[PDB]
Amino acid sequence: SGFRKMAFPSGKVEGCMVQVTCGTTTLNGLWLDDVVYCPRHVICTNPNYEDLLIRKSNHNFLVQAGNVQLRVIGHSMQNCVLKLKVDTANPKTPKYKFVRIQPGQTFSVLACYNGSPSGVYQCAMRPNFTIKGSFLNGSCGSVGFNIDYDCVSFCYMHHMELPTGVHAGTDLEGNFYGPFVDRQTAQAAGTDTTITVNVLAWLYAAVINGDRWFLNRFTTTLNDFNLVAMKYNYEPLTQDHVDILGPLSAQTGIAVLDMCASLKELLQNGMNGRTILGSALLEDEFTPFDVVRQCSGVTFQ
Amino acid sequence: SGFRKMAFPSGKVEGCMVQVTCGTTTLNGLWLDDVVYCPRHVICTNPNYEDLLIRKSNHNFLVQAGNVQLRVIGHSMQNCVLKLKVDTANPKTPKYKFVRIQPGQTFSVLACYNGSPSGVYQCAMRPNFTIKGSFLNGSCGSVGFNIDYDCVSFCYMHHMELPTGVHAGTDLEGNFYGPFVDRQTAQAAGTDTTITVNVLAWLYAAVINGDRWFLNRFTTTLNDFNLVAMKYNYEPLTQDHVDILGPLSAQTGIAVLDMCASLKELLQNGMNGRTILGSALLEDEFTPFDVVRQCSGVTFQ
Ligand SMILES: *[C@H](O)[C@H](C[C@@H]1CCNC1=O)NC(=O)[C@H](CC(=C)C)NC(=O)[C@@H](NC(=O)OCc1ccccc1)C(C)C
Ligand SMILES: *[C@H](O)[C@H](C[C@@H]1CCNC1=O)NC(=O)[C@H](CC(=C)C)NC(=O)[C@@H](NC(=O)OCc1ccccc1)C(C)C
Repeated sequence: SGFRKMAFPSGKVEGCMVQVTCGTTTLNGLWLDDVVYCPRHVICTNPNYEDLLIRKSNHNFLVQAGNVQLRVIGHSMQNCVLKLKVDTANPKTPKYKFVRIQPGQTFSVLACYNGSPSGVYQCAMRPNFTIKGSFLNGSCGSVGFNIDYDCVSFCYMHHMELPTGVHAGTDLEGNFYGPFVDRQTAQAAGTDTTITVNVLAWLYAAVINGDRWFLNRFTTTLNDFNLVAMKYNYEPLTQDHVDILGPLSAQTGIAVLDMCASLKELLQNGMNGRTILGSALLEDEFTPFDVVRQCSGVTFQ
Repeated sequence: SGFRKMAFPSGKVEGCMVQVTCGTTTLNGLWLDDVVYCPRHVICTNPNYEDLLIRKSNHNFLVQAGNVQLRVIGHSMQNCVLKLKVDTANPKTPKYKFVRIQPGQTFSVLACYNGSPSGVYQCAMRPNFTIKGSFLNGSCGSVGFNIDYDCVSFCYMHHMELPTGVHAGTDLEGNFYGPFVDRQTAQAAGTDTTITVNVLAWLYAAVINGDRWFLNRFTTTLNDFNLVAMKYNYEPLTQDHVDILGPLSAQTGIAVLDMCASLKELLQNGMNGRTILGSALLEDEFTPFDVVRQCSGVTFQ
C-alpha cells in the first residue's frame, strides 16, 4: 500500500534528449529517428517566425547529443515546433506516438537543461490548458509523456511561463494547449476549476489505503451533486465519469453516487483538521487510471 | 518557477533491474557488474536464513534480465541481502556507490515488479527509519537512490511493509534502517517526528516562488524556537541546520531565525484556510539541497 505522485520511468525519454543552440538561445530538443523537434522560438530575432526561419541556414543550428555533434541537413516549421533533419537516426528511438491529451489527464515531465535530464515529475493538464510545472530558464523543449507497455506517447513540449507561475506548451505537432501564443506579449491563464472525477478517484485510493473517515450513507443524485460542484468551482460530473469510476466502486463496494455524497460533505464542511492520503486538501491530479495503475501494480517495458 | 516533488531521472537504474525467482517467490534484483543483489527472504522456507541458504543451489535461482537468462555461478549472504554471482557483467552498469543515508534525507524510488520498472517517486527517510512509500506485493528488491552528476548512490533496498502502511528496508550492504528485522513477526514503526530543517527549506522555496503571506518581523532565538518545536513534535533545530540554510537565507534575504519565527506562528495559528506551494500542510520531505537543486536547475548525466 501507500499512495504517491508517481511518474513513469524516464529512461526511454532520456535517450531522446539533445541540446539545440542557435544564435544565443540554448534549449532542449527531442531526437526521434532522424528528426530533432524543438520550440520554434529558438530561431534568432513580437516575432514573425516565417520571416525569421527563411533567413536561417542549416549550419546555424548546433545540435549536441551528449558529446557527439549532430549535423543538421534540413529544417522546417510545423505550427510552433521546429523539425531539424539530422544525418543520424537516434539508435535509442523508442516505439512512440504523438498524442494530444485532454484537460484532466496526467503525464510525466522530464525536466531538462542543456539537453541533460534534471528530474522527473507527474502533473495534470488543467481545465484551463495550463500545467503547474517546475521549469526554469533553459527548460524549453522538455517533454511530457505517458508510457503504455513499451510505447512512449509524447503529449507535451514546454514553451513558456505565464505570470501566475504556471506553464504553457504544445503537443508534439506544435499546436498549443489553450489560447496561448509563443510571443512575449501579455497573456494570462484564465480561470481554472477542480477536476471532479479525479478527486473522486483519489477518494477511492484513500479507501483502498485505509482512510475511511469521510465515508457516509448519505447518497445523492448526479443532478444534486452537480449543483454542489458548480458552487465550489468543480467541473460537472458526467455519466461517463460515473462509468469510468465503476471498477474502483466495485473494488471498494462504495457506489459512485455514495462517494459523491462524501465529497459534497467534504466541500461543505472541510476536513476538520484531518488528512486524506497525507494531504489536507482535496487532490485532483490523479486520474482513475492512475489510481488503478498504482493499486494493482501495472508495470512497463 | 514552480515547485514539484521531483525524482531523479531513472534510466541509469532501469538498466540494472532484473527479476529473481526462487521456489515460489519472485522479486526484483539489482544487477551491477557480475553480481545481482536482492532481499535474502527470497530464499525458500520465523526463519533461519543461514539454515535455508546452505540447502540452496545455484540452479535454484532463476535470474531474468528482461528476456535473457542469467546463469548464477555463486551465492552468498551479506546481512539481509543476497549476492548472486552471475556469469555476465551488466554492460549497463553505471558509476555507482553504496551509501547509507540519515533520517531526514531524501531519495528517489524506482518501484519495480517482476524486474520491470513501474514508476518513480521521491521520498524521505523518516526520523523513525521508515519510509512512506508506494509498494505492493512483488515490489521487494526495488531500490532507492540519488544521482550526483553521473554517479548513482544506491541507499535503499525494499523489504517489507509495516502495519501502518509504511515501509522498511536496508542499505545495499543489507543492514536495516531502524529496528526492523526481515521476519513476519509483529513489528511496529515507532513514534515519528517532523523534519524541522526540511520544513524551513520548503518555506524558503515558497518565498523563492512568491508565497510570502506567512512572513513577519517577529524574530526568535534558536533556544526559544526549539521549545516550540518540542511542543509540536518537531525535531530540534541545530546550529548546523541554521548554517545549512545559509544560502537560501542569503538568496531570499530572510534570516534563518526570522523564518523560524514564521514557522512558530504557523505552528501556533495554523494556515487559516491558506496554502503554501499548493499544500495545506507544512511539508517536510524536501531537503535544503532539494530546494537549491530545483531553484537553480542543476542537471545530471
Ligand atoms: C525556454 O527555455 C524558456 C522556458 C521558460 C523560462 C523560465 N521558465 C520557463 O518555462 N521559455 C522562454 O523563455 C519563453 C520564450 C518564448 C518564445 C515566449 N518566454 C517565456 O517563457 C516568458 N513568458 C512570456 O513571455 O509569456 C507571455 C507574457 C506574459 C506576461 C508578460 C509578458 C509576456 C517568460 C520567461 C517571462
Ligand atoms: C516483497 O516483494 C514484499 C513487498 C511487500 C509486499 C506488500 N508490500 C510490500 O512492500 N515483502 C514481503 O512480502 C515481506 C517478506 C519478509 C521477508 C518479511 N513481508 C512483508 O512485507 C509483510 N510484513 C511483515 O511481515 O512485517 C512484520 C509483521 C508486522 C505485523 C504482523 C506480522 C508481521 C507484509 C506483506 C504483511
